[PDB]
Amino acid sequence: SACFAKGTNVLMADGSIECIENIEVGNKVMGKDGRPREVIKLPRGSETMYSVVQKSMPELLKFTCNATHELVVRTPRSVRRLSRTIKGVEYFEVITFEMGQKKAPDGRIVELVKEVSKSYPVSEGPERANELVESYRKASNKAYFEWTIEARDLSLLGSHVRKATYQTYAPIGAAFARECRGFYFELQELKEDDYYGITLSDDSDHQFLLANQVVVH
Repeated sequence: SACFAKGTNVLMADGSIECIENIEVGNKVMGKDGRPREVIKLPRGSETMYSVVQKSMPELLKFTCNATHELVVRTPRSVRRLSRTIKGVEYFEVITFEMGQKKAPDGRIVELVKEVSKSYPVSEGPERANELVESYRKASNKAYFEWTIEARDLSLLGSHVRKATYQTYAPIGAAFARECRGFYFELQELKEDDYYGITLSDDSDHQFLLANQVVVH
């Protein structure tokens, strides 16, 4: 399930690093919460690869994964207000980000975050548009979507959602717990190379840390 280029350094549960190709079944990687995760399988093969590079003093965070590797991403639950006039009628347009789906060029249905819009005439007063904003802000307990997307499918996102989408890394903070910090990034499609993967047990979530503290699965 998590698949990387040779040499990708992974953070092990004991705090040391290991190159991906040297991880064995039974080894324990560092989970995103600082607790161990057990490796149960070593999937390997060849696949088109993608380079992930942070887009900004500290060194930029990077990794290289295969095309079908799923990025662990977040996107804010953005709500925006716009004033537009169509055919002589002024509107309060409310644009929100929502989980939906899109068919990729190959026909696969991909679940992703997309923009949705509703318009309310200004003549009717601001209340109904304000109520939609309030209902949207309260429909979820978190202020972002926490989701995943194959590297090759990131290009399916619309411009606003794409720009707003980030990955995370998990440094150790004060009080000895892991914190979670976001970073914006860029992807570049490479050519095929060998990949080295690990599959984690179903005893806990499948999210772990690279040596650069980036959260992956």
